[PDB]
Amino acid sequence: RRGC
Amino acid sequence: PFVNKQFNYKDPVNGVDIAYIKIPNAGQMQPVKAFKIHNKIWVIPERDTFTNPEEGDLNPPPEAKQVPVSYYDSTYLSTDNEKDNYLKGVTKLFERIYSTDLGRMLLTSIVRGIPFWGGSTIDTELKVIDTNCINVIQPDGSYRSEELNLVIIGPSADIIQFECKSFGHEVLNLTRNGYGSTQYIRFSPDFTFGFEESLEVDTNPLLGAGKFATDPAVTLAHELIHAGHRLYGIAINPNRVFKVNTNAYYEMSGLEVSFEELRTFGGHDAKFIDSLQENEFRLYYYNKFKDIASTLNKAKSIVGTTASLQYMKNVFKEKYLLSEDTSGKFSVDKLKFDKLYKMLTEIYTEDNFVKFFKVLNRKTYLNFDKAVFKINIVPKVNYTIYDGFNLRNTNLAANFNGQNTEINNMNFTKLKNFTGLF
Ligand code: NA
Ligand SMILES: [Zn+2]
Repeated sequence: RRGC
Repeated sequence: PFVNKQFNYKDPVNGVDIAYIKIPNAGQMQPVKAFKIHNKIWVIPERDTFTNPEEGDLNPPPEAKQVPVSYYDSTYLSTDNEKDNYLKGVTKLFERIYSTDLGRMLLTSIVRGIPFWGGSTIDTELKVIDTNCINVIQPDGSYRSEELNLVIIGPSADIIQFECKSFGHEVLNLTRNGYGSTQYIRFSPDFTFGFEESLEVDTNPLLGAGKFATDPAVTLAHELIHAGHRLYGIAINPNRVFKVNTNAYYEMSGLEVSFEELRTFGGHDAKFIDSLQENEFRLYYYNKFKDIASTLNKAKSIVGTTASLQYMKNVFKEKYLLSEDTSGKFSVDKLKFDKLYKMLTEIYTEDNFVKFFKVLNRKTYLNFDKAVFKINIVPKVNYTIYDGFNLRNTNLAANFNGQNTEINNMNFTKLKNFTGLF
């Protein structure tokens, strides 16, 4: 996942 | 090439590598057209409304309720032309990844990482777990079960929420018990993220418009790294997080980042995981591998007829790099385990892929996205296997000019700004  | 065939979405189904399939989502679904691009790896050019029957609505919720970093478009990937471009884009990224030694190493580990056959109730028989398979419609219209390791599928409602998804087990935690499970990566090669060249700006939620574009190959590689951890069942429990204390903006909001994400990014981010806990995890998975070795020792018979008992026991001997004594029992060698564990967790990282691709990229996972761009990497005049956006022998070859959205503006259309919305 990419995140913020 | 990693993908020996240049598939076209409209190519007729053959029931082998181009076929209508159904996935084991424990629910009902109409078959979807899929393409097998490499041994154990399939691509489904559809929005993912299947792996999670509760996320089958692509329609954008009310404008009033929709978090910061997200992008909705219920129509994306609904036409044959889009699916054709999606297939070609995903294929191109696999080739870009495979063209590097690191990518070749990672993809090889992924193909060898067949999910463990631990779906039997009797410890004397080896049986496959059906959720690590897909049902392929054969030419005669009948379904046949095929084991696979990886599926690349389009995103669900939130187009930019890329992630690895896999079917769980009633009792076994397949991604954390060494077994492994088929990985479904929600991903799109048709969009990318904008970041900033200055660290102080990139890690600040109030600054930057997203001057540079992330190379989609890195984004896919990031997900493939997670897939690698999960296929070997060594993913870190998402509850194990780092209470970010190195970014005032993360801190003021008490944001936490999982160790699994820090490990995957690598570089200095990986250092936020203390030695004490790293040792804990390492020992935990070493023991899990030990259990797999013992389960294989007790296996006296095999269920099905897709392979011989000797073949499957050897398949996992190679996957887990187990040792075999005079008698014929398997055991886990400390050196070999540490080498494999280290390869999957420290060699395969986002930071290392950046070094191999020679691209500009976020310097840390602990930043703030600036924007999302629409792109098209299929045309060679836009993106290549060898150089990504920074095409050699052109004005885009140096200084990451190809990723510079201001210089190479014809290759990026900003769809949404995230800055100021956190
Ligand atoms: Na966030
Ligand atoms: Zn991630």
